[PDB]
Amino acid sequence: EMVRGQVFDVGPRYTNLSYIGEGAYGMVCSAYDNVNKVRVAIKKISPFEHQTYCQRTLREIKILLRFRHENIIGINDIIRAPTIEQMKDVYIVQDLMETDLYKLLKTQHLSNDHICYFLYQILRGLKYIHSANVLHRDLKPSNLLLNTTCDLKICDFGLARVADPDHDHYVATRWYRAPEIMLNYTKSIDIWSVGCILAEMLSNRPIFPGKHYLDQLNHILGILGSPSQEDLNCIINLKARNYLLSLPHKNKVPWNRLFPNADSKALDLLDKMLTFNPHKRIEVEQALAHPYLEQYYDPSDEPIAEAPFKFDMELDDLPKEKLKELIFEETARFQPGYRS
Ligand SMILES: OC[C@H](Cc1ccccc1)Nc1ncnc2[nH]cnc12
Repeated sequence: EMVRGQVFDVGPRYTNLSYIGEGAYGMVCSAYDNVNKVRVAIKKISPFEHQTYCQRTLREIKILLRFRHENIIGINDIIRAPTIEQMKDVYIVQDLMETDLYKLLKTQHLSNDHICYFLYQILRGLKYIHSANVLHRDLKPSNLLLNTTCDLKICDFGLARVADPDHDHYVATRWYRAPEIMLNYTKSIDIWSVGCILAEMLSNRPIFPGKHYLDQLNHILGILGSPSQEDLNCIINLKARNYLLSLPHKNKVPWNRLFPNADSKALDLLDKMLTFNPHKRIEVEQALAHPYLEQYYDPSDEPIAEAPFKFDMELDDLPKEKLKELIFEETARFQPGYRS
C-alpha cells in the first residue's frame, strides 16, 4: 500500500505498485491488475479542496466513460470510498501506456512515415470526439499517449467542452492555443492544436513558443505573416484588430523554408490546419481526406459517436460541494451494490 512515503490504497485488486511521472492533482503510478493479469496505470486525484480541480475531474470522467474509441484513453475502473464524507482522493484506472509524444520527441527525430501515421491516429480519434460535438481544447504532445508507432491514445479531457459557437462571454496550453481564442467554443481550435503538433513532429520543437499571449501572437504572425483585412475584420474584440496594427509588417514565411526536409503534402496539410481565419481552417473529415493521409484514410474503419454528447447538468457556476456529489454519483457504477 506504501509508495514513496504516501498511501495509495488501491488493494487488494491492484498490487506491485511502482511510481511513475506524477500528475497535477495527485500522482500517477503503475500497478498489476490481479483480475486482468496485466499491468495498468492508476491516477490518484485529490480535487476536493478547490473548485476548478473538481470541474476538471468530473469533466474527464463523464466524457471518458461515454466515449469508446481505440485512439481515446478509456477508464477501466474508479476506486473510491463508500461514503462522501470518507473520500478525499479518487483513483482512476487506465490502460498502461509506455510513453507520450512529448517524451518521444525529446529523444528521437521522427521519420515521415511515423509522423504520417501518428497524424492519422490523432485525427482519427479527433473525428470521433468532434462527431460527439465535443471539443478537447488542450491537444499537445504530452496528451498523446504512445505504446508503439501503431498505438496512440488521446488523454486528459479535463478542459473538454461541448461545442457552442454562440457561447460568447480558464484557458488552454499557450503554445497550442488558436489565434481566435486570444483575440475573441469551436471545433476549429482543435485542428489548430493538431497543426501545432504536426509542425512539432517535423522539427522536434514547438513552432510557436511564446512567453505570454501577446508574444504568442507575435510568433504566430511571424510565420503566417501580417493578417489580411479579411482575417482582420473577424477580430471582434477591439484593442485587437486595432492593437497592432503598428504591426511591423511581416511576410508569410513559406513552409518549405521552415521545413526543407518535409513531405510537400505534409506541408500542404499543415498549411490548411494553421490558417489564421478559423472559418477557412480545414475540418477533421477534410484533414483525414487530405492526400498526405491517403494510404490510411478509410471512412468505414473510422467510428463516430452513437449520440452527440450533452451534459445532463451544465457545470460552470456550481460550488465545489455540488461537484463532489456529482462526482460521487458518476463513479457509483464502479461501487459494490450499485443498482439501476
Ligand atoms: O509518459 C506517459 C506515461 C509513460 C510512462 C509509463 C510507464 C512508466 C513511466 C512513464 N504514462 C502515462 N502517464 C499518465 N497517464 C497515463 N495513463 C496511461 N498511461 C499513462
